[PDB]
Amino acid sequence: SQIRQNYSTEVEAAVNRLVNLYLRASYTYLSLGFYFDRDDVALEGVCHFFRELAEEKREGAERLLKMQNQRGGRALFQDLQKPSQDEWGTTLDAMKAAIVLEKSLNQALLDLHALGSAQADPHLCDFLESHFLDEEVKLIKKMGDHLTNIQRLVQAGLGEYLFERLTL
Amino acid sequence: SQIRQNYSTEVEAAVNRLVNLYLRASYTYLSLGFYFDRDDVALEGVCHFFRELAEEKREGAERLLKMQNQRGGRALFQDLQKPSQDEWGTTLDAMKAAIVLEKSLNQALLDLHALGSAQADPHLCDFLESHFLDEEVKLIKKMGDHLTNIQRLVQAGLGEYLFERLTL
Amino acid sequence: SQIRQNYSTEVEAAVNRLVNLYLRASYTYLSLGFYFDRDDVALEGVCHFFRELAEEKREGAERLLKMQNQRGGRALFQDLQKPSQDEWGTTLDAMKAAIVLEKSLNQALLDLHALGSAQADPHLCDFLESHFLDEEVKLIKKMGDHLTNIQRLVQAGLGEYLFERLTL
Amino acid sequence: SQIRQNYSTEVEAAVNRLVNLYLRASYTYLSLGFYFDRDDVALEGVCHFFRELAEEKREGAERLLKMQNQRGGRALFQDLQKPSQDEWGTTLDAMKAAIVLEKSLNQALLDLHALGSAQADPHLCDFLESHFLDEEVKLIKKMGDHLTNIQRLVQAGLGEYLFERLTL
Amino acid sequence: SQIRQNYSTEVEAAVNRLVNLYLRASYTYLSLGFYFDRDDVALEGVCHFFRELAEEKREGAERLLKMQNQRGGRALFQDLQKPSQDEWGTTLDAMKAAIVLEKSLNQALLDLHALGSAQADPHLCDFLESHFLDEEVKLIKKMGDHLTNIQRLVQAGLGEYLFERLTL
Ligand SMILES: CCCCCCCCCCCCOS(=O)(=O)O
Ligand SMILES: CCCCCCCCCCCCOS(=O)(=O)O
Repeated sequence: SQIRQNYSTEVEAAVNRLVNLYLRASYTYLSLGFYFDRDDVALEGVCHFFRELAEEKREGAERLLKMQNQRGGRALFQDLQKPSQDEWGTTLDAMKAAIVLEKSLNQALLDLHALGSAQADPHLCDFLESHFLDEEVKLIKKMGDHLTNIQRLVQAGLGEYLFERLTL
Repeated sequence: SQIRQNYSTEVEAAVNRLVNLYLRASYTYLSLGFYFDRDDVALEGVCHFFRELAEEKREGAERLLKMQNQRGGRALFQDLQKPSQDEWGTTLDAMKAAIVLEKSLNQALLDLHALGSAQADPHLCDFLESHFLDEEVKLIKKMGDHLTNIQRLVQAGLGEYLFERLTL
Repeated sequence: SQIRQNYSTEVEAAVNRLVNLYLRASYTYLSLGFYFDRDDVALEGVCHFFRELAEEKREGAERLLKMQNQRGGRALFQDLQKPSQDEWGTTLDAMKAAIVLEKSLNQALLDLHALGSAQADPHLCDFLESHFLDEEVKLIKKMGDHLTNIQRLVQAGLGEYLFERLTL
Repeated sequence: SQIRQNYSTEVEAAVNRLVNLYLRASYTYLSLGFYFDRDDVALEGVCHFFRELAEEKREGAERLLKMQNQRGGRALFQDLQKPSQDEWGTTLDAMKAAIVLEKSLNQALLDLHALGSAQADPHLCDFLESHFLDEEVKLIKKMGDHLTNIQRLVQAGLGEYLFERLTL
Repeated sequence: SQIRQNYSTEVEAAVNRLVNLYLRASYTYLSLGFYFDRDDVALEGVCHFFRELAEEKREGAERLLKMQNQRGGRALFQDLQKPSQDEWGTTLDAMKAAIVLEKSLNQALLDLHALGSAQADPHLCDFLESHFLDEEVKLIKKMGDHLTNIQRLVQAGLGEYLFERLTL
């Protein structure tokens, strides 16, 4: 590419894998969101929480794709695997699966940052710090808070209703 | 009628029966609404939920009556039977009876649509789709959601209070 | 009822009968209104006059139902008989039937007031005076005025058109 | 056509015929409108009623033409026959001829819908329901109302003046 | 008195007794209100509910006093006995005592009305109907509603908190 400068093939490839990870995450949240929209689950605040995360993850993928092009790398898309579950259980189960998901994304961001540092790619480092690293830390903190409040509330049916009504 | 065109006697008659069904439903909701207004029941959000439905059902009847005249059919009114109950029990009992009621209305709409299709009456089909079919589906979904949340909340007294306060 | 005070069973029952009378009246006006909406009758001002009365009568029933609950009485609904006619003839015929109807309602209000006085129920008396007695007197006066103008106008077709156009 | 999908030659041709019918109708209303503008007829409200219908019918033709192109069909125009009359008599005569005209259009819409259903063309069905079927039913109802009021008014000269002044 | 007309000594005296009853009631509500303001009770919504009633009852006394002067009667004040309790227990206990109190006031209003009717004093009757009778009925209905919801909520501590938070 006429514009490519200091952009390793290793980072280029890892960025493509990270796009797949973010779209997979977006797909997982779409599934979570619509599960809580079922008439036999019916937790609107939980549905909205997860639908908003689906959107955030899709936007993360787009930011990575934009950056890939800015650096002269080439987007390569792969199949997107379906989410790990068809049904997501309680709000507690769902929030637990979500924090596991976010931790996996965070670890992928950290690995990518380590790769960038090894490749001496300061633009990539800045990119990850500016748009991802603190976003993830904040989100994981929030999910941790939610998990603590959910568990505090487990009269489990009553607790699930109240959390959705008064927190989400 | 000078204006009547492609409007079968079968549809005309079924429309009159459907008006009776909708007014009966409106009457049932009036009864439900005032039951929850009793000093010994006292659930204002439940009262309002049912009173609003009484109004919706009456408006459905008026829309059918207007349409009947538009097609050159003739409104024929019949006695309106009183609701199936004098007292409606808990919010749960009431919501259960309401979803049964809505399903019966929905089935009547579906039968009328099938009749219209058999009579090749596309204006009637459009009329039912535009003003009734999706309305019913949405309402039944909402009642299903409510039922799930109500059952989740059954400390039954506490649950009934909280649902009325925080959902209705 | 924990709140019931100075509210006789006789008044409670008569209030329930009066609700039935008001809903019957509302039903009668719904029928009148849609009759004048027929393409072969087509008197929009007459249709609107009666449709508005249907609404007023329904609201009267709701006021009675609200009052019943306020006093600790219990609403009991009964079958609603269909209106006395399927077709209502001329504006004159219709207005004549309407004033007969209103007189019957007025007489029921007067009987209820007499019952309340015999039961020494001053809250009921105030209720009837504030919300019904003068309303009826005013409405009956208006119908009387209309009847006089209608009869004055009977070239009967011309007269019916002009009354609907210039008065209603 | 590169875009044509599920659009039968039968429907394409019937749509072209329907365009001819709508333009013919527009032409008929133009003639009616200007007849009532004659100094020896002079009924401005009748003139305006028919001129507005001429415009509506032309717009119907344009909607059909637009739809034809959207589906990849090809507009084919044919000669437009002149209206059935040069002079249109009374408002009554004119309104009678208009309702006959609208019924013929309505029947053509119904036939086209039946053709679409036989050809399993759901886009065409939606198109007819959304833009034509209820429009026709409403218009025919209105003309029926007018006819009833006109006939009620037949002192025929006086009646024709009053209808034009107070209704149109 | 130069203005006194149709105002019996019996009514005059009963009006003075009723003023004492209303001020006693105001005093009782002042006590209730400040009890719920105690640091070891601490239910702000209950405190406010009763403090507002103290004000309403004082205003009732002033209206009676104004009316007494309007009729040419003479205000005579008597000692005001302290409330029946120093401490008022739970919200439930308090609301129960309040409805007993309101019923006693209502009965006094009814007795006064009966006296007025026996004395053929229509101004007094109008006065009681306009300013007191429906006010009492409404208040008693509300207290009945509250009692039902309170009892529904009795985890008694949790229930008392939730009622104060979500209803009062
Ligand atoms: C325009 C009034 C027509 C009423 C027709 C009479 C049927 C009564 C059915 C109950 C209506 C209950 O309606 S509601 O508005 O009170 O909920
Ligand atoms: C955009 C014009 C297309 C006209 C097509 C020519 C057909 C003429 C039919 C009369 C139109 C009468 O139309 S009107 O507007 O005068 O009432």
